This record gives sequence, C-alpha cells and structure tokens, in this order.
Amino acid sequence: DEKRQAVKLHIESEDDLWLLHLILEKDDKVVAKTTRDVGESRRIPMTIILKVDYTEFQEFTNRLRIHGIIEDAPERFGIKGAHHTINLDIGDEIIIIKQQWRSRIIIALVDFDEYLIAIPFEQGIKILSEKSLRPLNEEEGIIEQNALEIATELAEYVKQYDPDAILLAGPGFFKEEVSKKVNAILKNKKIYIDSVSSATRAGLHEVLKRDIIDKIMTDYEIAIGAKKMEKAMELLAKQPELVTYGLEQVKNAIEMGAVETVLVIEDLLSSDEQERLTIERMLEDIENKRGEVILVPKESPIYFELKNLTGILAILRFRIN
Amino acid sequence: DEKRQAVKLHIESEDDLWLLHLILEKDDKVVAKTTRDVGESRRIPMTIILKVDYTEFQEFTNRLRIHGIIEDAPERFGIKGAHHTINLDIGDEIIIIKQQWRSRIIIALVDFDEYLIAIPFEQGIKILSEKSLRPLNEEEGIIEQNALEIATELAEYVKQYDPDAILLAGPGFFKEEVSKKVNAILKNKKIYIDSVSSATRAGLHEVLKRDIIDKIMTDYEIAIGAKKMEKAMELLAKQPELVTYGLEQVKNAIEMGAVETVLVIEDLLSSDEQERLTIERMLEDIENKRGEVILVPKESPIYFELKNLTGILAILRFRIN
Repeated sequence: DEKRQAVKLHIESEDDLWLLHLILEKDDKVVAKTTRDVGESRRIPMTIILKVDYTEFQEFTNRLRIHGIIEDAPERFGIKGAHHTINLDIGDEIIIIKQQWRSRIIIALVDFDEYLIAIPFEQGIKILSEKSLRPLNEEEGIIEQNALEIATELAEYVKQYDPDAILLAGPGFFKEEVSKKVNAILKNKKIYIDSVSSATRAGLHEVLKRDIIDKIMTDYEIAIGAKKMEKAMELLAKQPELVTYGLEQVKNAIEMGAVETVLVIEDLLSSDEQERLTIERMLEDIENKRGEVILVPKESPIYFELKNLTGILAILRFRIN
Repeated sequence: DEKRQAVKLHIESEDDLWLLHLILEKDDKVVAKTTRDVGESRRIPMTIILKVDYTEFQEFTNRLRIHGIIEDAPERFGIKGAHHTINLDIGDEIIIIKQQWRSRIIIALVDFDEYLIAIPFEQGIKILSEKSLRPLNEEEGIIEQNALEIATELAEYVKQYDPDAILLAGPGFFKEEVSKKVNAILKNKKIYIDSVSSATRAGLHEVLKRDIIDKIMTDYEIAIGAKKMEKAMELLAKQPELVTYGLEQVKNAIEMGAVETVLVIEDLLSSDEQERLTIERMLEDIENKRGEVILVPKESPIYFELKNLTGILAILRFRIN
C-alpha cells in the first residue's frame, strides 16, 4: 500500500542538482517542503508528495524545478490532483521514491484536524487508518475528545499486531494529548514522540527518515542483547561451554554451524583493516545459517561485561569443545 | 574521447550509500580515492577510474563496496585491467559517470614521471597528449629538461587552439616547474595552478570538479562584461539610446528582439520571489534570440557602475525609443 524504498537527499552542491535532474523520471514521486498560494492569495509553507512530470535545471538561479501533480498534502487545502512546481535549492532536503526500485513499529501521525495510522514492514508500508476530523469539531470536548478517538482507534491496532514500540508524531501539542490518552489505557507498550509539520503520507515518509527510527531500533537491539547476555552468563556457568567467546573460538563454531546467536560490540566493526572485513564476513555466515547477530553499542548495560570477554561471544547450539 | 557528464557526490549519510548502490550499473565508471597493496606488500593511497561490475551494501560496517576493473591509475603501478574493490564510506567523495547519460580551457596534468594534455568542450573532453616520462629519467637535466619538454609540447597546442586560459595542475612542485617554462615562452596567456594527487584521467576528472574551474570561468565573464560596459558607456553617450537599462525598458527591448547582449548583476537573481522567476525568464528569451547574457558578480570593477543603473542594461541592435 506504500513503498519502502525511498532515499533522503541533502542538496549540498549544484551537482546534487544535476543528479536529481538526471535520474528523476516521469512517474516517480518526491517528498519535499514547498509553498502554495491558496485562495485572496496566501503563501503557506507545506510538505507534499509530488508525482513527477519532468524536471528543469535553471542555469541562472542554479536550482531544479520539479513539475508534476500533488499526490498528497494536508486535506484542509483540498489541493490534491493540482499541478505544482517544486523549487529545489542548495540547502533543501528531498526524499526520492523511484518507480523502478527486527523491531516492528506502529506509527500514529496526528494533526489537530487529521490523522494517520500505519505499520512498516521489510515488505512495505501498510496504512491501517487514515481519515479527516475536519467536520468533527465545533466547541464542546473537541481536542480531548478527538485525541481519545485516536487513542482508542490505536489500541485496537496495537493489541491486534502486538508491535514492539509505538511512535506518536505530528505538528505541535496535539500529539502530546493523544500520548496522554493512549498511555492512560495500557502502560504496557513503549511510546515514542517526535514532530513533523503534517499528518499525511508526506509526514509519514518524513518520519521514517528521521532520527527517531534509529533510536527505536537501537533501544530494541540493546534490550534483546541484554537478556541474551544473561542467557549467556547463566548458561556459561552451567552447561558448560554451550557458550564461547573470543574471535577464533567463534570461527570454529561457525564452521560447525553451532552459533545460535552471536553478540558483538560496535568497536569490532570500526576501522580494523583486514579484520573489520573478516568479522563482517563471520557475521554474514552466522545469518546464512539462521544465526542471530546482535550488535552492541557503548550505552548498553551489557557493553562492558561483553568487552571483558574479547567483545564477541556466541551462544552455541551444541558443544564444539 | 572522454565523457563530460560526470557528477561529484559527497557521501553524507547511509542513504547516500543506498542511492549509489541503486543507480550504479554494470559498465558505469567511477572516480574515487582508494588503497592498493602492490608488490612484499605496500599499501599505497591512490585515485583511480573504475569500470563497475556490481556494488554491495555492507549492513554491519555500513559502507558500499564497488567491484570492477581498473580503467586508469598512475602507470608506474602497471595495475590497469586488474580487479579492485573500492570501499566507499560516509565522508568520502566520488565522481560518477553513468553510461546512460564560454571559456575554452587547455588543461595540463603533470606528475614527475607522467603527464596529460586535454581540452574540455561542451561536447566532451578531447585528450591531446598523454604519455609517460618514466623511461626518460636518470640523472643529468631530468626535471628542468622534462618540464621544458612538456612546456614546448603545450605551446603548440595553445597556439593551435588559442584557448582562453591554461590550467597547470598535478602533484607537488613539478607543475610549478612547468609553469616557469611555459611562462618563459609566451607571457601571452593566463596560467592557472591547482594540485591533484596524480596526472592521469582520474586526476583530470578530479580537476574538472574542483573549485579552480569556477575561478577560471568567473574571471572570463568578469572580463567580457567589463569591456562590454565600456562599449555601453561610449555607446550610451553617443548614438544615443542604442543602450537602455532598467527592468521594464529591457522587457520591451526583448519584445522587439533588440537585445544584442544584456548585463545583469548577481543580486537580481538571489531570492526575489515572482521577480527572480521573471528576470530568469527574460534571460532565457534573450538567448533564445542569439542574445548574450553576462552575469555580474560583486568583485567586477564594473559592478557598481552597473548597479547604479538599476543593475540591468542591454546593448541594443536598433532603437526601441
């Protein structure tokens, strides 16, 4: 229902511009900031998803004009289907989606008059709910009431898909309101909060490319590798060697296809010449045999215990001596 | 003899990496820094032109490995035709040349044991001379003698193509030596100097993408627009109006197809809303009728005289009243 192969790009030079001009084809979509003069006239900044028609490099002002029709924008402007021109300059950002191209997160985009619910898969992006609230507000309960309607609307999706983390995002304050609600009905899940200028498919592609996703992913991996280490310690001191550490030991273990899961600290992957390539390969081999690889960052409450043991231990399937 | 449609890219994020991985095809060429262990083993940094085979994104070390054969490198290593892997990381630069894609400058790439001569056209890059000097050195005159052999070798090409500027580039000191010579035989041309790590086709693609080209281009435009302004002043005060300035005046002039050449200061093209688009269009119209457009930067000894007159004057073909 929504592609996942998108690329964010920061226009740093005039060549970044020619590149975009050369590879952006007919029916490709682009996500970027822009201005629209709706109404009399009122110039209002906004972020839209545009399906390209054709691009134009402007020699004199040194910028790229992407021509096309608006695929998505805040519904309150009713501008979908319209033609628009995106003026891309040095300094701007843009997410491109060409046609020819372990933590499950539940995403809720909430604006004060619209909202969207979706879940990202390695496959793609499925959009559960996505509707307006525009005709639903005229004094009374409004905000609190609307937030609740979304929180409820979310709780079903969570229980129904049991995601690892919940991402609450969107333009100012309202999202904090919805957080308050959804939180008031479970306290069983981790809720994250970040802000994007709108609650549309544009804000969605924007959120996925924001730093918050990494944070959610890294908290997950840090957590799984913490319990695993416990599984390692209690197992270590009680089997015994159904656990091993040290580079060489882990290689002979790979040889036998014994590695159930391997724990490796981030350092063993940062500038290590013929080693960073070697370890790198070891790690692909482990997965090429249904092995689990959990990288370990400085901040995990298990990083030091691990580093102590050379920085790489493998929980074994069977003894290797 | 050499493509001109190349794009320089600064790897700033992991997406810059996926992008490269997605658009780099089979027989495309890439120019980048790298290391080669030639010989026993000796790891030596170098810049080569690689014809791609296939790329690989490395999930764990987060980098792209471009696989292929070496199209060009310093001849002293005799490594052309070899297979090599380029390890591209966040922080690196790369110039891509895909297969599916007013100042004439003479370029001389000189290294202490090799050199290259070429001229860039809007059409492409023609490579005049390009040979080794390797077997030509064992005590005696050597440097001075070799420099002279290149200077001579260049003088013919210059007189034969009468280029606007001469670009002397390459790795340390030797280029300064050749400058001294070539200069000692003409003092009739503008010689520029910049440095690249090698004197190959790689160093060439590198030079073309370096700041020096802009400098050469801008000095040219500043010079042509200075004499033109003189042509404007003496013409202004003596025709009379075969010269006009001011935005509106220039538009009605375009209407008649009277603009021979237009002079416009850089400011009229920097953030001017519905104007920067308007002027921009005016300028394309002038060229869409064999008109000459000379942009004017702050530093030209004619910038202020121009700005005085609204910042835009047109030398006319005939009166427009």
